[PDB]
Amino acid sequence: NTYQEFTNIDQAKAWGNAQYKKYGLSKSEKEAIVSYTKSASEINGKLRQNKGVINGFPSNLIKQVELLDKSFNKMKTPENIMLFRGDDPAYLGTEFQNTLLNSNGTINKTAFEKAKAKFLNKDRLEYGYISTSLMNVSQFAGRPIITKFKVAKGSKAGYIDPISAFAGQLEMLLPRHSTYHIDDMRLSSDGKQIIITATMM
Repeated sequence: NTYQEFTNIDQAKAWGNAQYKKYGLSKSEKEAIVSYTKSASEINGKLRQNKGVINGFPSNLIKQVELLDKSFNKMKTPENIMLFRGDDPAYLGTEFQNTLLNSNGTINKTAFEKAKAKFLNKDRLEYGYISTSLMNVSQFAGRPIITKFKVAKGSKAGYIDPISAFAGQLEMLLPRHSTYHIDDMRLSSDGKQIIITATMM
């Protein structure tokens, strides 16, 4: 199957804005999504720390998590689509935090091989929500790891950009507790990034 890759910002914004108009998110769901864009590091951190169990969270955060989860009943992609994410070295593991990059900002080729052994052709489970973009935006251009997610028609996926507190990210949110499979891992032309291709489940 083939996955729509947006190659133009205006095309992407237009498609996304059209999807957002159809969602019919409630007042509470919108409020929860706005807050997510302000506090995503905290929310996703707590979900990872607790392996998806929200029972011990403060009551306002439980409600927020439930409203985000519920939002995806209304937010599905109408087609196969490619989504993009940038990540820092710790995404690969604690062992990559101060080893993935040499002093030139170029990927250490030995660390790259270890990352390939750890992850290539394997599934990964993410306890947090996954913030992505419809394109490889300049925002995460400093980042050493770029992942391209292949997300199938009908999958839970929401263009939340219109109500995000921040600009320029063409942001598509994926639900928490998602699994994806790493199909391909390779160094970029200039050796400064690892490009990962993954299929969302």
